[PDB]
Amino acid sequence: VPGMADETALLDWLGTMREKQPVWQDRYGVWHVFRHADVQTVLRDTATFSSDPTRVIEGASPTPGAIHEIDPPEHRALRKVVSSAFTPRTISDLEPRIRDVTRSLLADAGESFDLVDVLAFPLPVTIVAELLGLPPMDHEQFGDWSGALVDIQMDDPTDPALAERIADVLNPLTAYLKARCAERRADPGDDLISRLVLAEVDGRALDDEEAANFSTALLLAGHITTTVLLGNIVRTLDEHPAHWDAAAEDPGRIPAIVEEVLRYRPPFPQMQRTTTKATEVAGVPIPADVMVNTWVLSANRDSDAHDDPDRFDPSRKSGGAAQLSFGHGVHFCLGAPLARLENRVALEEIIARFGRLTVDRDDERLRHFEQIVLGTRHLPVLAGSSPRQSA
Ligand SMILES: CC[C@H]1OC(=O)[C@H](C)[C@@H](O[C@H]2C[C@@](C)(OC)[C@@H](O)[C@H](C)O2)[C@H](C)[C@@H](O[C@@H]2O[C@H](C)C[C@H](N(C)C)[C@H]2O)[C@](C)(O)C[C@@H](C)C(=O)[C@H](C)[C@@H](O)[C@H]1C
Ligand code: HEM
Repeated sequence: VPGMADETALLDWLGTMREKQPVWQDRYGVWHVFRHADVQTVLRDTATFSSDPTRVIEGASPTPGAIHEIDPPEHRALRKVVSSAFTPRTISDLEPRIRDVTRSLLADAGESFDLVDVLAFPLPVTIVAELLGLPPMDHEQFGDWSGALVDIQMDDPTDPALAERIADVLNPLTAYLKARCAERRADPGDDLISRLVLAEVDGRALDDEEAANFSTALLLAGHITTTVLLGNIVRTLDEHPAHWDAAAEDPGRIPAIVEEVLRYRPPFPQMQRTTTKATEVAGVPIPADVMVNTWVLSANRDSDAHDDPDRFDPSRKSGGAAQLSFGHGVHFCLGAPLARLENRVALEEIIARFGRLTVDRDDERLRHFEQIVLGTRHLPVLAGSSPRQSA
């Protein structure tokens, strides 16, 4: 399998798999699914395709409060704890603050800067920290913890030792959040941690383990992908720069750009399930108790789903609930309205200040993530025209 960092090679490979081997078993006994229709089938059928990886990891037991790894009927009660925090009306109230953070961060940039260090990292981490009621002094901790997680040594995703390694890398974060949970129990505010520690799920409060693990999932979910998307947006516009001008003339076009970048370059290009029973996808027999890898990236480029799938085209009618890059079915991204707002406001503010940004391809800081996510660790950019220029 080509690594994430060589996008062209990876896309080439996925394309031949869609044609020649749409359901593929790898050397670890992991089963890969490449076509859009088949990815939807898998994601919709939660009884057959569990979100709990521990089923196939010997020695590992389910992680209490890990919403992303919990199946119906328990899933719905846990999601109901936080879903009201994430409604479009409630999220829309965050626009002024998102814009204030973005504008201030960009105002001090200069005309040559790393988009990630300046804005794509600090914006989403501030917004999710503020959602969870955590302090600014803790942002650097979160970036260190997400970075280590993203670069964890990893090959066979069913290895018991990988599960232990993840646990160890996230131990400091979960411990920190456990302390913050105990703190909010005593002195609640109206942040997300307060809501989760005071909630009653199926007749009782979440225990300390559950609440910390749920907090951990919310924190990680809330920044890594948003950071990656913003980078992917600027990098994709740089490859199709006629769109900078069009968005400057009509900023109403920015949400369509955001949707099309999501399709074209999903931050999270693959997700795993486990089979609860013997099943078949596209007539290919898959046994019980194995791990399944759904390639969102391959689904998004499938010509049966999207005409001329390798063309970047904001005029595509796709988006909303049909945005596969936010998942599909019961686990569909709780943060979607928020991700969409942060990225809309970021691009508006970039265009307002600079008109356009050019990616500096000769700057050595430009490096792709090698695994797990689809994007760049840093994106050195050059300003088109900035308020700093003078006679
Ligand atoms: C809450 C929803 C979000 O969920 C999370 O953020 C979870 C808390 C992470 O779970 C962690 C921690 C733990 C203890 O869970 C209880 C563990 O049992 C699982 C397996 O790993 C998440 C799944 C991570 O992904 C996984 O990493 C692993 C290191 C490798 C996995 N694969 C490639 C094999 C990969 O699939 C990661 C990095 O955070 C993905 C991020 C960046 C992402 O793009 C998606 C969109 C993410 O935001 C949502 C999915
Ligand atoms: C552009 C950025 C984002 C992308 C691409 C993205 C993507 C995804 C995807 C693909 C899933 C489903 C994973 C699966 O089915 O296993 C998911 C779930 C989730 N996301 Fe997002 N996300 C983004 C931003 C956010 C933000 C800002 C938040 C706010 C905290 C958030 C919170 C969550 C939560 C809590 C879940 C779990 C939902 C559940 O399991 O019921 N995400 N996300």
